[PDB]
Amino acid sequence: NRLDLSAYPDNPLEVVDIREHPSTCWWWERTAGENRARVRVVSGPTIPVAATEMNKVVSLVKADTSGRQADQVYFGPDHANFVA
Amino acid sequence: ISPPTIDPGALPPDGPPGPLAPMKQNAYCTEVGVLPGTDFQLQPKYMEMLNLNEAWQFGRGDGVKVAVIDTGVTPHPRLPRLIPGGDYVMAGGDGLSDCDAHGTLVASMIAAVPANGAVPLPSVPRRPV
Amino acid sequence: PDAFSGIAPGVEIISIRQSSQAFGLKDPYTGDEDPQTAQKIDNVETMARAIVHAANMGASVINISDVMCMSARNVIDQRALGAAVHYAAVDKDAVIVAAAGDGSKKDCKQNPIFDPLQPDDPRAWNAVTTVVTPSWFHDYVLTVGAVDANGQPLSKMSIAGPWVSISAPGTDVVGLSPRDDGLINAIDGPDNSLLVPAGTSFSAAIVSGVAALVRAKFPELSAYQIINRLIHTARPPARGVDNQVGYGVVDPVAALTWDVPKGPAEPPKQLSAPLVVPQPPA
Repeated sequence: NRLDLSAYPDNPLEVVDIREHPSTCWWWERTAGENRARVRVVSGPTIPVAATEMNKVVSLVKADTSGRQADQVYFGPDHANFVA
Repeated sequence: ISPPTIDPGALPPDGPPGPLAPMKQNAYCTEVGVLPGTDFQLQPKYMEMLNLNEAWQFGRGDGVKVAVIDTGVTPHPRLPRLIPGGDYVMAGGDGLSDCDAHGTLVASMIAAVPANGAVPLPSVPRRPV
Repeated sequence: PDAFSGIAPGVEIISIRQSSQAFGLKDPYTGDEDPQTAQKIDNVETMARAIVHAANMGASVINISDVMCMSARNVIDQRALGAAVHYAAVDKDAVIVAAAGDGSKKDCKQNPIFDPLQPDDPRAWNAVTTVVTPSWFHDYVLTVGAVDANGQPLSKMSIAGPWVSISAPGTDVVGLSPRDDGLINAIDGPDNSLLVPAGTSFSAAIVSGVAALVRAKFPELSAYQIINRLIHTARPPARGVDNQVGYGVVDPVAALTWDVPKGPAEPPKQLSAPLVVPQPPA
């Protein structure tokens, strides 16, 4: 045993059609009292926000043109105000 | 107190290392030891922040030369790529001995090689103190 | 059998001995100048020589974990040291890392922080009471402050000057043993007491390792660009910039993979935008 071969998948890829799913997100979550933080990737036809709440997304001003400041913000249920 | 200003014409000329005036040793080199109850089989707590297990995927930094201007370094079988650069405190010194015990911690904390089933080099020609 | 290992096991290190407390002058008379100030001028001159020498040896990263504390009054002329730093930083493209200096040394005193009553200078240069050299040359040298293993700043042990630019851990130090073949954790103090080492001199070592890895992956970047890559990826303090820790805590994986802009930091032109009021109904 002298080669890795761990990078390649065991079967051909199920490439998702970007024409159908033009939205993708990186998701991070931690439960209080746990030693590990979970990371997952999501895709879909639209942002993962309820259809009824889609109207109350907040549109930010964008003074910083360097491309490292978001355009929109949404505070769903169980959000947090005081953060470390 | 404004920030520093510089005149590039004043840099000192190059030449072999040596003190400005003759010097002699005044004290005995400091001793070292281990605190009660430590266990070297657990990683140091400071390595958790750096996440080195993931950072090393791109390589271990092969081919980079780091200069340690300090109190010198003492050779050890875990530092297989040490080069003597010179001494400004004592004439005729290689800059390859550590009387203050400070230089070997800084140097070994950067380049010390991990453990292995056999030592890389079994030789030990180390000079006395 | 042993979990310890260096930050960059592949590097090659050059050792130079430039300072030590075990040696002294064997003609103590020094004339017109006081024996205590006479020693500082000798250290400044000898320090400049060591930096020039290390650069001509071809080193790409220079680590300085021994720094000199000096009063704001009675400051010594740095002319020779200033020119040596410029030569090594620009004409030889070396990256210079220096420790912020510990509060346990002979002459180091705590500096004042930012004052909300005078927004003229966000770093409060005018309030400086003590200088740390060569860390002083913030345009060419990267100064590292210290934080504990949890991330809280060691307010009682590091000098909070305006030159402080980044920080890294500085506790629970471990390393190879001199005069032996094993590991160590403490040193014999003046008394029989077993003293444990800590401070910025070790934090400067961690950053010296990370800098070596980064400019192994991006060999095309110049010294000035490598510093900006480390600064922009650090995790910031509650004020965005603070004399206690500089821009923040170092973050290795980030520096090695994020797409940091190649130009230096620039502020936005203007913050306001027009309000799009709806059209009224007839």
